Amino acid sequence: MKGDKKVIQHLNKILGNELIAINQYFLHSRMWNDWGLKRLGAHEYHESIDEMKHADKLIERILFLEGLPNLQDLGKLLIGENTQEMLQCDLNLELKATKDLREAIVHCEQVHDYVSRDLLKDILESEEEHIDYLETQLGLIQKVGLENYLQSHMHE
Amino acid sequence: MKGDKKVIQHLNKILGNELIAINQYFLHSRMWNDWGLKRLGAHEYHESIDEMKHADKLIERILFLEGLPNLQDLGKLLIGENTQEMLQCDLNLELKATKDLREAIVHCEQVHDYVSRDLLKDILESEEEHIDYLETQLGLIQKVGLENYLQSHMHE
Amino acid sequence: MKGDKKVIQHLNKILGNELIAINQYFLHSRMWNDWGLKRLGAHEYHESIDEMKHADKLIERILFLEGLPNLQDLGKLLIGENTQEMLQCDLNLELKATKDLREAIVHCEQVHDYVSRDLLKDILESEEEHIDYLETQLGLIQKVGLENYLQSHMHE
Amino acid sequence: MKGDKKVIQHLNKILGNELIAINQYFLHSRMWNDWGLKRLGAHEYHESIDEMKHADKLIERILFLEGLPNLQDLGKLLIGENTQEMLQCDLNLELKATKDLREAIVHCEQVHDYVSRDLLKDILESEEEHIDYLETQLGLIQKVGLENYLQSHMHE
Amino acid sequence: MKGDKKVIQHLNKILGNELIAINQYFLHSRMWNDWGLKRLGAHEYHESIDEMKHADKLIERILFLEGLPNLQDLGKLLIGENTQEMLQCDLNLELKATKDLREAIVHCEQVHDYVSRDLLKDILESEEEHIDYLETQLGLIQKVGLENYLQSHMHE
Amino acid sequence: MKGDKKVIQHLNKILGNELIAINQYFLHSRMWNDWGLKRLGAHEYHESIDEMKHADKLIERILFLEGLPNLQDLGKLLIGENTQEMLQCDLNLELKATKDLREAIVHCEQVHDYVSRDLLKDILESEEEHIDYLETQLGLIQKVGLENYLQSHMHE
Amino acid sequence: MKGDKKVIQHLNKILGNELIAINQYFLHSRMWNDWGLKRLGAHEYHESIDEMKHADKLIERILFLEGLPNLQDLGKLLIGENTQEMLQCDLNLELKATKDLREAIVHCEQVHDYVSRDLLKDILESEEEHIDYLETQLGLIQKVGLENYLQSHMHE
Ligand code: HEM
Ligand code: HEM
Ligand code: HEM
Ligand code: HEM
Ligand SMILES: [Fe+2]
Ligand SMILES: [Fe+2]
Ligand SMILES: [Fe+2]
Ligand SMILES: [Fe+2]
Ligand SMILES: [Fe+2]
Ligand SMILES: [Fe+2]
Ligand SMILES: [Fe+2]
Ligand SMILES: [Fe+2]
Ligand SMILES: [Fe+2]
Ligand SMILES: [Fe+2]
Ligand SMILES: [Fe+2]
Ligand SMILES: [Fe+2]
Ligand SMILES: [Fe+2]
Ligand SMILES: [Fe+2]
Ligand SMILES: [Fe+2]
Ligand SMILES: [Fe+2]
Ligand SMILES: [Fe+2]
Ligand SMILES: [Fe+2]
Ligand SMILES: [Fe+2]
Ligand SMILES: [Fe+2]
Ligand SMILES: [Fe+2]
Ligand SMILES: [Fe+2]
Ligand SMILES: [Fe+2]
Ligand SMILES: [Fe+2]
Ligand SMILES: [Fe+2]
Ligand SMILES: [Fe+2]
Ligand SMILES: [Fe+2]
Ligand SMILES: [Fe+2]
Ligand SMILES: [Fe+2]
Ligand SMILES: [Fe+2]
Ligand SMILES: [Fe+2]
Ligand SMILES: [Fe+2]
Ligand SMILES: [Fe+2]
Ligand SMILES: [Fe+2]
Ligand SMILES: [Fe+2]
Ligand SMILES: [Fe+2]
Ligand SMILES: [Fe+2]
Ligand SMILES: [Fe+2]
Ligand SMILES: [Fe+2]
Ligand SMILES: [Fe+2]
Ligand SMILES: [Fe+2]
Ligand SMILES: [Fe+2]
Ligand SMILES: [Fe+2]
Ligand SMILES: [K+]
Ligand SMILES: [K+]
Repeated sequence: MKGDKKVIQHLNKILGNELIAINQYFLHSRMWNDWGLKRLGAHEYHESIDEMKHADKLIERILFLEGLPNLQDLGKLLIGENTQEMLQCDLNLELKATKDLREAIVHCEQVHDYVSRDLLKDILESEEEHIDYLETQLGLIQKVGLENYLQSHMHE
Repeated sequence: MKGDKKVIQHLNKILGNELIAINQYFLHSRMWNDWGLKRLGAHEYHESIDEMKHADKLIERILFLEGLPNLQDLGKLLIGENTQEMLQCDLNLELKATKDLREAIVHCEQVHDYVSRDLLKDILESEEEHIDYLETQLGLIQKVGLENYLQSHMHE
Repeated sequence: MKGDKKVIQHLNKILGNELIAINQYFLHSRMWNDWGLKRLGAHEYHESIDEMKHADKLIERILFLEGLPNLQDLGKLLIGENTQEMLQCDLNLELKATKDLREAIVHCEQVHDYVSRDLLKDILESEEEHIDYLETQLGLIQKVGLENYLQSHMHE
Repeated sequence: MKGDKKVIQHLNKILGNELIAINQYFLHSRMWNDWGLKRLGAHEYHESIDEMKHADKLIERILFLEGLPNLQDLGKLLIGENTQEMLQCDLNLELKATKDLREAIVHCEQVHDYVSRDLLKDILESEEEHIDYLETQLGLIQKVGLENYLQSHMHE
Repeated sequence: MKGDKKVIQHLNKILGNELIAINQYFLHSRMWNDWGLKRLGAHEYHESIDEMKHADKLIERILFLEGLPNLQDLGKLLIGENTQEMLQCDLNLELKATKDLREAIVHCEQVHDYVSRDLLKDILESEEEHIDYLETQLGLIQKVGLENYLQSHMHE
Repeated sequence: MKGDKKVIQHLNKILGNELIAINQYFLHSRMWNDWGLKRLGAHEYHESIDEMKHADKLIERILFLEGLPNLQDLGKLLIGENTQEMLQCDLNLELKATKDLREAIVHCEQVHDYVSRDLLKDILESEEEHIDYLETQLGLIQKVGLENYLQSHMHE
Repeated sequence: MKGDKKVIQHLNKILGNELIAINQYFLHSRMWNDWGLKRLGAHEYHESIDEMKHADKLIERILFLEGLPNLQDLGKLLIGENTQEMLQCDLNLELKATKDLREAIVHCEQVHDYVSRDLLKDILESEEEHIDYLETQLGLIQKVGLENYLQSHMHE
């Protein structure tokens, strides 16, 4: 199905954010595992899988709209150096990514690509779940203190 | 365990090839799916999961040796335009990556990092399977013809 | 609950498209079964059932909005004479019908009938799947050849 | 049980044919597997196992009849270089070998070794099955064409 | 994948040892069974099957490296006349064969064929287990006496 | 099978390290259980069992190679008097042991005792997992504090 | 609970005997397995595990009584070089150990450490079962002869 060319540019920009998240979150997962924080590591692993599934859906939509998925260009990864930096780096990636999802949805609606909009709203639903998780961990660290927070995420 | 710095560079070089292969085979898988060659698509999908698992093991080894895994740098993806070309792009990438594996196994052996050698050998075993899959598909295309070959890979 | 008269006219227009498709896909399904192309016949039968379910949901929404569903006017059936034409005829109806879905969705949004919009988007999601199935078969005919394509769809 | 010295010699001649077939069919099996014709490789593998069981039964009868099984002397393996040649090589081996089985059955009759006759009759029953399979494949290559024939034996 | 010609010769040389061992051990096994030493016969059958599996893996690897497997040239079978002689002949063969396995491993390492080296290492692990079994039987014959040793292996 | 005399001396040296580890870790497990740190006690008991399995495999190998396992000469146990030091005592033992594993792997490689190298490489694989566990616990003590770390390991 | 200093010294003396027994019996079990006397090997492995359980219970008791388990000072292992002598080596070790158990039971009784007496009496119960097993095997060697006795313990 010939799809709108700016829609496809948008889809490819969102795809570009997923591929950053995939790699960013996977490395965070394995850093946590390596430091003995296996509960943070497991959860972060599943975040990474969600982003992999976002990427898949975008790639499949782009191809169906007869565009060319771009897996070549990869933005800056925000790799933190400690647990609090790492959650904040994820948050900042998410908030940026939702900005771009909103503008892409706006464009889909102008052009009447309601299916692409439905796809992008479903991803948006999921990134707002991620943001809620990230904000809440940053909040808990304040409430229970960093030492207690890490202790509670040592063991699954 | 403080690892040998050049061993870690080598591991990061291998990882860089895994990252190329992940994206390349994942896109090839989805192209085949989008064209209705679902059986090619499923097989290429599992090859990408395999490279995801290679990348995972490399990342965990680098962190154990106290290096920094590099997911930022992504080499060139060779995306073909038809089935013979996609298989040959995968083959070229695999053959190039076994060269890097062999040079890195040599160096692990020189510095007595036998466990890293074991991981690289197991990865190498899996890449020689991939090479065998790809060379065999290219051969079957010559023997049965491209149209029959694709016919046999439409339905899963 | 009293609906916007123009939303109801749109809904009746979409219904008119569904009723064409129902009869066209069902007749195509049975032509393919009669020619011994049973795997095409089975899939076309299921597409026909999908259109019946679209029609059903539209009829129910129209009665809820206190309009009169129009099952009396039946537009033009596009019956093909061979596999390639039948696929193309269906694809032509689907693209015609998706244009009417997008204009009816615009109107639903202008008058704030968001439940009718939800329904029409769900139907549109499924037509874009139908279009993908149909584009893809026509692409497979090109790639594997017509005789092979038909061979692969003789048997369930 | 002291067995007839020439019966024992006939049993070692059949044994020698079996040992040729074991190696010949097992190499053909693995060549077909290595080319991606797994349905031909698997069938040929089962033929090789049949030949192993023949050999086993002959070895056991020879030793019962107080002879010395000869596993030392190996005739010429006929190794084709493509599917048609491989099949014909196997058919040639089966035909030469039935001739030798008939001669041993004749001699077993004349000296009243009816139990060795029964064993050889059973092996011959199996060689005629192998012959029927080989001739039928070579005939199918004619009837459906070689590309199709190989297409139909890529997959299990 | 085109492999080192001299590695392939080494594999073919290991393969030639396997083919000796297969025949030598199958015959010894059937000899013990005919003499009513069924437990010796059963164990020796399983060693012969091991050698078959070794030969299989070597054939498949030669063919992937694009060499030609040599199943034609069968070396000297060393066949005993009594239990003590037969065990000692197997042992002589295993020790010769592991000398060739070590020389072939050395060569794989020199040319970086690490996967062939893993295969050979796995075969050698199994040959050392065979040597252990054989030296230990010859040991037990000395400790329990020949008649007791044979008595203990009449029944399975 | 007569083994190389220096290989056996090396295997006895590795074995002396295992015997130190068994005792040190077993006592450490029972100190922690006695202090009510059952989660540390239990994991340390399993570390001790791993060393018992290493000792076992080395003894079996030495005997196969016709050497004498030396279980008589017990090196210095490092028993701390508090949790952090006991973790550090175990880490220094592991780091000295791997020194000796690598030296011994190098000698097996020179004299072509590849099966012994395999066994030693597997043990090494397992000592690096031990080193990783120990390094990480000392790391968590800093990240979460000594009292939380102990708290987290009171209860199974 | 502060324990009596001589009781703890006695428990450490018993413990030193257990540690000798663990090693002597474990090596004996692995010599017999290596000679193909698996029924002796296996039973001796379980004797060794019994001593490991005795060592365990004594360590736990010493720690409860706030002493230091001495696992460092390993007495003389009696390793024979043949089956009869190994049985006799184990019997002399057991007979010397019970000497020390009785002396220690007497001291627990004088200082009213009744729970320690219980533990020591249970171990004693178990050493007399060991003495009974060992005495009986040396008796059967005379009654049935060395070669039959060994024959009977080749196979599980
Ligand atoms: C373009 C990038 C990627 C895409 C589109 C992608 C896609 C996927 C998908 C769809 C799955 C299966 C999810 C499921 O059904 O639960 C998966 C699994 C997985 N991926 Fe990725 N992935 C990508 C990159 C990566 C990277 C960079 C890594 C590691 C650094 C990775 C590691 C994994 C792992 C470990 C699994 C689990 C495999 C299993 O289930 O056994 N992936 N990926
Ligand atoms: C106003 C037009 C139609 C409507 C609204 C309609 C609706 C439906 C619905 C809702 C179903 C149930 C589907 C399921 O969930 O399994 C159904 C089944 C079916 N329809 Fe239709 N239909 C229409 C016209 C037709 C026509 C014209 C044909 C064939 C000439 C047809 C043939 C069938 C068949 C064979 C089934 C399956 C029967 C079964 O369930 O055993 N329908 N229809
Ligand atoms: C004297 C020559 C041989 C004899 C008498 C022989 C005999 C046998 C027998 C009796 C079996 C068990 C059949 C069954 O009941 O399933 C067997 C299995 C097998 N043989 Fe042979 N064989 C011979 C040569 C070979 C050779 C030369 C190869 C390979 C190059 C080979 C490969 C195999 C394999 C792979 C199996 C299957 C083993 C398994 O169960 O995984 N054999 N053989
Ligand atoms: C030469 C030294 C030793 C060797 C080779 C050895 C070997 C073994 C082996 C192979 C096992 C069973 C492993 C399994 O399959 O689960 C075992 C079990 C055990 N060992 Fe040792 N061991 C040694 C010394 C010790 C010592 C010194 C102690 C205590 C102070 C000890 C305490 C235990 C315990 C409690 C078990 C658990 C028994 C079971 O449930 O199977 N061991 N040993
Ligand atoms: Fe996402
Ligand atoms: Fe498409
Ligand atoms: Fe835009
Ligand atoms: Fe949706
Ligand atoms: Fe996200
Ligand atoms: Fe890889
Ligand atoms: Fe670490
Ligand atoms: Fe290097
Ligand atoms: Fe490994
Ligand atoms: Fe690969
Ligand atoms: Fe295939
Ligand atoms: Fe008809
Ligand atoms: Fe529809
Ligand atoms: Fe109503
Ligand atoms: Fe309108
Ligand atoms: Fe809805
Ligand atoms: Fe439709
Ligand atoms: Fe289809
Ligand atoms: Fe046969
Ligand atoms: Fe007989
Ligand atoms: Fe019969
Ligand atoms: Fe045959
Ligand atoms: Fe067939
Ligand atoms: Fe072998
Ligand atoms: Fe090949
Ligand atoms: Fe060489
Ligand atoms: Fe291997
Ligand atoms: Fe062997
Ligand atoms: Fe019997
Ligand atoms: Fe160890
Ligand atoms: Fe031995
Ligand atoms: Fe050395
Ligand atoms: Fe191993
Ligand atoms: Fe360790
Ligand atoms: Fe823990
Ligand atoms: Fe508690
Ligand atoms: Fe004891
Ligand atoms: Fe206490
Ligand atoms: Fe006393
Ligand atoms: Fe008691
Ligand atoms: Fe005892
Ligand atoms: Fe017994
Ligand atoms: Fe036995
Ligand atoms: K706390
Ligand atoms: K065809």
